[PDB]
Amino acid sequence: RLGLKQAEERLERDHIFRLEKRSPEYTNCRYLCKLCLIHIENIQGAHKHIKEKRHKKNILEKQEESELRSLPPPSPAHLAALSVAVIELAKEHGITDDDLRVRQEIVEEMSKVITTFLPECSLRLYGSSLTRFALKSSDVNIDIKFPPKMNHPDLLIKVLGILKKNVLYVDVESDFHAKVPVVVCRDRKSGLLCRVSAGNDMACLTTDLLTALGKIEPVFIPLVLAFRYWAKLCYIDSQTDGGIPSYCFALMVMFFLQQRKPPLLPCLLGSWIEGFDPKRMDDFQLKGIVEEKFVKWECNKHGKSPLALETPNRVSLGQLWLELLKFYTLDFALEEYVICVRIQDILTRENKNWPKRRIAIEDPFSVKRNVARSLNSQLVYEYVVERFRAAYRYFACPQTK
Amino acid sequence: PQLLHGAGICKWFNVRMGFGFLSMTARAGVALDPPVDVFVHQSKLHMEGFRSLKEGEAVEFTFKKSAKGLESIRVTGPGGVFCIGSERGDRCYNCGGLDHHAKECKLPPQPKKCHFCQSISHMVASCPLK
RNA sequence: GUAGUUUGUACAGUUUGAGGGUCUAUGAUACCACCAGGAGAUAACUGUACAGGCCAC
Ligand SMILES: [Zn+2]
Ligand SMILES: [Zn+2]
Ligand SMILES: [Zn+2]
Repeated sequence: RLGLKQAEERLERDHIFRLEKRSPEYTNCRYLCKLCLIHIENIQGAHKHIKEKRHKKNILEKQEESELRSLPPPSPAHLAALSVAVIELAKEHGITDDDLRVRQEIVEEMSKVITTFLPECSLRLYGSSLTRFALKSSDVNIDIKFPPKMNHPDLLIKVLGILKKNVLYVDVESDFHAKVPVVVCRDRKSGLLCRVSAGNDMACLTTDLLTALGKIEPVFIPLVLAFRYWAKLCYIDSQTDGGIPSYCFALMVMFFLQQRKPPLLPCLLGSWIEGFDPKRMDDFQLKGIVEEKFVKWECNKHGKSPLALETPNRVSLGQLWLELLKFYTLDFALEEYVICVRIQDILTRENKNWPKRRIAIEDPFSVKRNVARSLNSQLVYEYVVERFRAAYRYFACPQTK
Repeated sequence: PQLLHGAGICKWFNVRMGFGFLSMTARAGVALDPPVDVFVHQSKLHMEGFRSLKEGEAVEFTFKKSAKGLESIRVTGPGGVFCIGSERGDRCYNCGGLDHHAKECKLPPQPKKCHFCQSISHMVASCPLK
């Protein structure tokens, strides 16, 4: 009797979880695998599921994180080594404010080249570059302002051809088929890409938000630089290939600082708005950045919200880096929530009605759609979690010369 | 085919080095009385795989003349069948049974019986009777 | 809330590559013996869903 129960518990050791009373549609199944998130018919199905090939991927995939999770916390020498590594990443080839001077002048050169024959237009630096929330080899986000007596896809015809006859740059992709039609360029001084978008005001507002946070908090730049670089080496930052957007990585690390108690950034909505309700959070729509320490808001009444605290970081950067990797490898349950840095408590998928079997992330000035829908394949999802696993494996591992 | 056939019974057979001896009841289709000794070797054996005989099973063969007992050119079982080998596609991990596998043996699962002491505690490869 | 349209992915049976210390090796009496604790690895047909996803309501 009970020996058969202990042997089906030996099946449960390989992640088969039984039920006794079930939903009428779930009457078909006595078991479930929480790794595969798929209901399982019976004890024979459990015997099947211990052989089942996705579960074998799921078993090893789940067992992998326990190693890195057990890998040791940094010693003071290890802390110094981690800090030295991330600052030399940030400085030697990462885009600091000093390198941002070069990238801003590159954006100015793009403006010069394009507005040589589109003088009414104007090109605006924004995105991960301008924030200093950057990476070593990066693409500058450039935004065309244009008079609205013309169509921006039509205007991109007048944008592309100069670059298609340019003498300064390489990598001129005719990237009209992107969701925002752009023309791409590679500056050859920095050796790095450039992307010429237009009219993306909400991205520029989030850019000013993150730049204000970096003005308040220094670690901001170094930490995200590091994270982005890592994701790139790990090819997670390519949103077209089932990955996560870099903008979304920036908001991800902002959420990390927003939740790593004591949180080194302050949240945008709360009790200082007297009579605020998080259950009608959408009504409290934010507006433009004020003084690079505040963000505005307005509804149909309006005001501003603080982006600062009374003291900056006084904790070692390597500790911040290791716990930043620990946050989005082991702490933030990627599939259960939206990365929602509008609110201290995490906003769920069904709170914005989005599906669940991937990460969800929101734009700060547009909570309309998930900007993390690119993960859909569970194989690519397991690959991304495996890259995060390799991150928290190596960077928790001590070294030898 | 040859005229040099024969038949009889196995005297003995080593599996590992692959030779033995036979005692023959027939020679070239002619019956014999008393039986004669005739060799068997794995280079002479017709079977595939690890060619071996049960040490006493019935056989058929072909021969040629030899001093240390007759030498076989070919050896088979009776009627040309494959020889057995010394008589002593895997054990079902639900029950230990060779004849079935996982979905072939869908009975409710069992804990680890140590086969050396016949108790459900551990594994026979860790039991010190080895 | 329920469909017609196929994908990887579990898939259920079939057909399956190894049958798994497989491998092995002394030409005239020595083999067998003596270390397993692990739900058994791909391509094809077929039965359903996951969820990506086509045409609708
Ligand atoms: Zn499973
Ligand atoms: Zn069996
Ligand atoms: Zn024992």
